[PDB]
Amino acid sequence: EVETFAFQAEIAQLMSLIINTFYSNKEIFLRELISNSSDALDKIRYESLTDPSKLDSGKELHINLIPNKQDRTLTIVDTGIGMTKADLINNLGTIAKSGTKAFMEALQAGADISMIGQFGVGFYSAYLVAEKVTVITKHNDDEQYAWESSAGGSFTVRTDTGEPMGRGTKVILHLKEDQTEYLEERRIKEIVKKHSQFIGYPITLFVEK
Ligand SMILES: CC1(C)C(=O)Nc2ccc(Br)cc21
Repeated sequence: EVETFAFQAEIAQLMSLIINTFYSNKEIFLRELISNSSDALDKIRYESLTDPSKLDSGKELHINLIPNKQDRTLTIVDTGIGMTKADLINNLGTIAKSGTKAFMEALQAGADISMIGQFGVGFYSAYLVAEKVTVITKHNDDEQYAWESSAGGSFTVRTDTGEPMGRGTKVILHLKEDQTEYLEERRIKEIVKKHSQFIGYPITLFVEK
């Protein structure tokens, strides 16, 4: 059972700008997704300070980066607070309508795409490098769901029958053919060191056979 939704017009416009604008500094997508994971880990940590049972779904707070050259995917896994189905539908827990408005005003006022995270819509920078994005998520108060979009104005949501997650979010980037450098270990390491050196959770870069 798969539900198909239209993006709000402003979000579809944001996605088309990210996909169509000539902009060489694509590597910032990874900083933005790691920052989002850190924010989600902060949220479950704060909740756990007054209710330790919030971590019954997993005590470890971490970020894993998993490249797969055979599938041409880069997956960012975190054990943060996760998202409910309602969160997924509501622009993956963001205030994307107002954030997009502020971002596009900044772009015509000097700013560049790399500042996207300052407007709360950094997730969508995934489309700098991915032709399709799948988001698997599990929040303590809901079931496990899969969100997916190849842009083009729509996204899908379905209950996820895949591997149970416990709690958190997996962002699966199905990379564009010409963006496979982001599967190479030395390139990922360079980006993490350059942009994510102060993230307060362990970031483990998995290696491949
Ligand atoms: C914003 C979004 C979708 C992301 O890009 N990464 C991540 C991690 C945890 C949660 Br909850 C939500 C997210």
